[PDB]
Amino acid sequence: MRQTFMANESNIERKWYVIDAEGQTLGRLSSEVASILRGKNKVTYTPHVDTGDYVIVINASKIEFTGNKETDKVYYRHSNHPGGIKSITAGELRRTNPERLIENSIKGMLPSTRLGEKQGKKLFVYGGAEHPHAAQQPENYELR
Amino acid sequence: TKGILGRKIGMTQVFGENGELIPVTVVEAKENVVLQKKTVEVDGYNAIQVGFEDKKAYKKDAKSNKYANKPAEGHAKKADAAPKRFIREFRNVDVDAYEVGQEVSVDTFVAGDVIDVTGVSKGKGFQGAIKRHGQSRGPMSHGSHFHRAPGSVGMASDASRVFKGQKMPGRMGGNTVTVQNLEVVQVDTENKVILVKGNVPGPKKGLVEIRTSIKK
Amino acid sequence: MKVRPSVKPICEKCKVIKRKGKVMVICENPKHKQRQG
Amino acid sequence: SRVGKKIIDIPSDVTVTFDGNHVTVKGPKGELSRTLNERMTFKQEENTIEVVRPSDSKEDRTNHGTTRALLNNMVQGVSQGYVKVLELVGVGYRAQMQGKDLILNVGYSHPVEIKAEENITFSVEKNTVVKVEGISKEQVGALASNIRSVRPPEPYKGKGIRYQGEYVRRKEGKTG
RNA sequence: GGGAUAAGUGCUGAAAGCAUCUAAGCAUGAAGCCCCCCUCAAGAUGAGAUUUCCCAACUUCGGUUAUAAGAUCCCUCAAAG
RNA sequence: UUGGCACCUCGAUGUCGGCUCAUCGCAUCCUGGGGCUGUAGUCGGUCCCAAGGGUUGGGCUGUUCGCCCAUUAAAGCGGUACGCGAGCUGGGUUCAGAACGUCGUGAGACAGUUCGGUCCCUAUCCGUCGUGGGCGUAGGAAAUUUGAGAGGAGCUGUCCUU
Ligand SMILES: [Mg+2]
Ligand SMILES: [Mg+2]
Ligand SMILES: [Mg+2]
Ligand SMILES: [Mg+2]
Ligand SMILES: [Mg+2]
Ligand SMILES: [Mg+2]
Ligand SMILES: [Mg+2]
Ligand SMILES: [Mg+2]
Ligand SMILES: [Mg+2]
Ligand SMILES: [Mg+2]
Ligand SMILES: [Mg+2]
Ligand SMILES: [Mg+2]
Ligand SMILES: [Zn+2]
Repeated sequence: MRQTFMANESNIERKWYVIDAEGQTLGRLSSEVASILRGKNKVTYTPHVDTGDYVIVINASKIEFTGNKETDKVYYRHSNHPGGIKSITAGELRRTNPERLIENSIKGMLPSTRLGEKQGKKLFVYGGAEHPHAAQQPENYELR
Repeated sequence: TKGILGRKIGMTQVFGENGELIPVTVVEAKENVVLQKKTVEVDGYNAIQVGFEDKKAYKKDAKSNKYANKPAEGHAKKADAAPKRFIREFRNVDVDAYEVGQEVSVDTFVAGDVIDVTGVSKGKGFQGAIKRHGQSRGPMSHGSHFHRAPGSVGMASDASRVFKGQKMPGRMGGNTVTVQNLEVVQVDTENKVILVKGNVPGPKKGLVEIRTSIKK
Repeated sequence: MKVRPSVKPICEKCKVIKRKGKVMVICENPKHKQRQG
Repeated sequence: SRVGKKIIDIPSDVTVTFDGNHVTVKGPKGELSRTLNERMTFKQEENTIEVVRPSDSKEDRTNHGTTRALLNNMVQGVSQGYVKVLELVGVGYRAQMQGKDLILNVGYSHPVEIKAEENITFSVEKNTVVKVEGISKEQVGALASNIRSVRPPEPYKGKGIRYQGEYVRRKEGKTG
């Protein structure tokens, strides 16, 4: 007998969290945040709807790497023009655009679906300790 | 660092102090007024907005761009100026040296100033690869059926496509163009004209923007 | 500089060192400078 | 690490004070402050200091030796200072003082100016013996190295700027 | 011209009492990298910013309405096509 | 590269060279930076970093190559269906004519030669170069704009002085 609960927009409640990147490892913080954004931490998780929460990440500039990733991890992109490869190292990207670093790391751990795009749009990253979302009343979230 | 707006009148020549022939462009740069002052605090960057060439006042049943509409009239009246035909910002100037409503006379530039001139190049319409991109023709004889064609657009199975940036026929000219390191030959304050050494982009009557040259 | 997979002393004054992950020989004799590669 | 174990002797005129890792040594000639390895402990005696490492790991031994050497260098720099002497070889190769800056004429079509830095003093003798004096051994070495690299010694006649005790390999320039 | 680098060149420096450009630390170093220069660019759906303009009646009181600012149709044209 | 194999294609995947248009790699020809030298200087030799840009007209030959004339800072080496024939050519090569040498009794034949000898196609899709309309960007409008991104550019001689 079919009895499995299905979340839908009428009964989904999305909260706002704040997570501090300071002293955290890029990938491990990223995987946890991605779980939160997808709603894998809710007993009402329903794959065809977004049951996830909004996440604000602060102190993106204080994320840390192990090994020599700061100089040796290279992000490549292509402009779709011949010879159009451009690269930037992980350390330089942390220096110049830490928000983008965190965002790409997290979004690479979300499915490439319309729903995954929408869920990734609930992510907000800030290099410093302040965010403009006091109006959303976010709760601190402790990793792990 | 200075800036002004003018119309291209045409080309002529002047004889220099040693009798050398100096080709010049005549730029009429009357009726330049500082309409707005943009600042880092309000707008996020510093610049002066200059309006050039008074147009007619707003009227009820206006049908052309000759008459200022109400938004433009309000914007200009805030500076206490008549409405203007062309409006451009200069970021290269010291904003503190200008007041809104100020006149910008051709006398701001002096003979010998090195300047950059920006304009819209003359339009050519739809043009082929030889004219638009300066390519070579094929043979005109020896059995040729390739004269003005653009040539091969790719290779083969690798890459089974044409790459972006391939040069092909299309509209030519009408581009923003900056010519750097021209020189102010003369300033005629009675006629409100600047003689610029050489030639500058665009048709006659086209808007030209003169700035202190960026490279030094 | 001698750049070669085989880096080793050429004379008794040659000194094997390691810099930036590379085996090298430094010596009073400039001919004997070697970097592995 | 014998260097790490070795104790630093403090002259009576030199005072060493620690603020966690960061340390500062004052003496007759000046003050030198720097941040030492955070995992190293310091036994501060009235007249001497000793450096202690926590373990016998490779990193601990290396950092112990270098920390002891650096602190001893700070002490000796405040006490006696450090000096490096270069000399100029070649006809017309001369040096002189443009106040505090050093201007060198060494076979170039232009003179070369070396601007003085804080805590460093240049002195020219006989127009051909330059000396750099300071409290920082590292800074003295760096500035002397810059002076020498302006034109280092060439092998066919030895001309150029050398450290006074430096041995310059010589070569026979011309043969039939 | 600036910033960071390559091969290098060094300073200080231990592991390893010496030595050592390297481990910590500090310099310097290419037409190359990132800028500086020129052009496009907010469909940058993350759709940004500034200045100015317009602003009421009627309503089953959700909403509508033609009008406003404005822009077009149509017409005379060219520096544009 | 010369091959080996015979796996796609024989209800067709056009084949050498040239022209037009390039694009990429670096194992670098020049220009930039270095180490060693049996580097006096001017020159060189050899190796390392470096792919930004640049890297010529002619004589002969179908030629590619190659030799030669004259230059240049230099006259790089390769991949892209030995790039590119629904972009061009058609000299060679691979139809039918004819001929020479040669082989064959002969009909004929020859990576032997010679002279002659039909190169079709109105672009549907992606791709590419231009140029418009719709809606969105939580009121409707006119101007001025930031710059996330993207593209362009990037080469070098000689002489004078020191
Ligand atoms: Mg024809
Ligand atoms: Mg393909
Ligand atoms: Mg060998
Ligand atoms: Mg078989
Ligand atoms: Mg078929
Ligand atoms: Mg290479
Ligand atoms: Mg190159
Ligand atoms: Mg081919
Ligand atoms: Mg084809
Ligand atoms: Mg033929
Ligand atoms: Mg045959
Ligand atoms: Mg015939
Ligand atoms: Zn040796």
